[PDB]
Amino acid sequence: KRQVASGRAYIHASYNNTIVTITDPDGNPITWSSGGVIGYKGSRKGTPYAAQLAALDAAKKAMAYGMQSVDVIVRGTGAGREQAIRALQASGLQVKSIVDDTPVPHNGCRPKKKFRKAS
Amino acid sequence: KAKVKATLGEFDLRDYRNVEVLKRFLSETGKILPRRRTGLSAKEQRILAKTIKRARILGLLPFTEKLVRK
Amino acid sequence: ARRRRAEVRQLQPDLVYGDVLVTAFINKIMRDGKKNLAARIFYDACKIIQEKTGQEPLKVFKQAVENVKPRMEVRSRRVGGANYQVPMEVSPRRQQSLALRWLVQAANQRPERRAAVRIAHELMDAAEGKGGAVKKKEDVERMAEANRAYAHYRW
RNA sequence: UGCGCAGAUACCGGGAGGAACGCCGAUGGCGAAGGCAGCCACCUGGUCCACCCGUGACGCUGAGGCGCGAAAGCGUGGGGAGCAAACCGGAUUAGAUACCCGGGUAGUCCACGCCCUAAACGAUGCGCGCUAGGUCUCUGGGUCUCCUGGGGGCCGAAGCUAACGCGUUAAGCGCGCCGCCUGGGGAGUACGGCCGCAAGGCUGAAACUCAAAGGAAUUGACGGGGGCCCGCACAAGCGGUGGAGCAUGUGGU
Ligand SMILES: [Mg+2]
Ligand SMILES: [Mg+2]
Ligand SMILES: [Mg+2]
Ligand SMILES: [Mg+2]
Repeated sequence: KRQVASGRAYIHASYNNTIVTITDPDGNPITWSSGGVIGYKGSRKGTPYAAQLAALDAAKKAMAYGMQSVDVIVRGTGAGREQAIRALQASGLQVKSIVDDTPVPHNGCRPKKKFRKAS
Repeated sequence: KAKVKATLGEFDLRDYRNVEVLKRFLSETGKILPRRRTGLSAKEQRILAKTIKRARILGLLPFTEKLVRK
Repeated sequence: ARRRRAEVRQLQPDLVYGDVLVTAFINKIMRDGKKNLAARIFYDACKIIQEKTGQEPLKVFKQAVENVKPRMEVRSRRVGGANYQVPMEVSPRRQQSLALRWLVQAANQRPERRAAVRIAHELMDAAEGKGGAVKKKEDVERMAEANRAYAHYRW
């Protein structure tokens, strides 16, 4: 199993679960983690702690492949967010850059009625 | 700080090619900057939105970018 | 305490070691307002830390107390849908009280048949760091930490 | 509930397809209304200004007629990504034919043809003349501190109004024309006529019954409305009742 020196950490925040995946410089997944992938299950997978834990754990698995540095790419809003970033930063595993990249339609499909409470 | 018109000298803002100028009227997310920041008049601001949109189709200015450091 | 933030009712220093923190302790031991018997007990207890160990009572007392102060605890919290035990730090006045409360309680739970012994052993066993006081200390610290997930409300 | 080791979620590349166009974006703009929002081209309507050139009252309104008329709906034929009545499940509940969750047909989109209704709202018909100002704003023009039009807002002279409000964008003062009302329930129901493939639309009563039905403001009381305060009200504590025996009072027998 190859040694990667650097690459991407993708953080996908949501109001229900934070998930983090780590890839080589062409975006191919090395490792990944999520709230559920640590112990939490149901409504705790969102909590900034859950996010932190997942985040840290993914980084440890990548450091196994000898990963030394990353560009972070964050997507979505949710509680675990700054906390998963704060984690990667403090996991040793060096944080080269950060970048929000949340998808947004330039007015695309009709959202589900829950999401037009702003009707 | 500055309004983007306070910066420049005179320019044709019907000119959908001059990316050197037109590029300054976009945010770092490549979004068309509001009047309050462009320092433009309602009328000019209208004309520009048009020229900017024409550039985008030729490939010269962006529809979007991503926020760096968040 | 709606209006003011209440003055911490000060205590006369001890008429022996000259320490507020002692009388504090003595007060907790006191029952039906019988401060006399209360005091006898705590002193007679310092005597069973000569007869038992080479150390100075006060130092043992201080150092046991310092051992039963919690650092964290779960303060309860309602939110419209469930109940949340939220861990916050512990302000030094509360530490003071929980410890001294706990000691006496831990101590009166012990087996030996006499006031001044129960106090004494507890005091020793907890400055070693193995009190039944210290149980209901690491438990609180643990109860926080297990609820470390909800520790992001803390109001 | 569901989906996932037939490898989902998250990530990178490629492709297919439908719908809607982020920022600009506004207190904005256009339209008679309904309504109109990526960008390009063609075809086409309305409107404003300036010049003061032409016609010479050629005007206003407008029963009936005709045409337009959101959404939902109907017919034939396409299309179908996301969303979603009905429906099928998971929940919650005293129950829950609901609100919350997972799915999902019609439908939403396009062609052609129907339906013709709405809190179709400015709840304010159209036109003209007259009656202080201030302020913000869109689009013109000039001699460009500002002035003169045309639109969009707020404040308010006079006056009006039950009041609240309106107040050169009148609900003012006046003329012209249209349309409508005449206590509430029965009832936009019945009968009849007309229209529609249908659903249904337009027009639209009576018997009987009530002494009310209403509008705006007032003082209270109230709110699972807001802001700010207090009390052993809760929290932080210490000791208790609730369990036992007896005393006492009461219920009941
Ligand atoms: Mg329709
Ligand atoms: Mg159809
Ligand atoms: Mg549903
Ligand atoms: Mg009807």
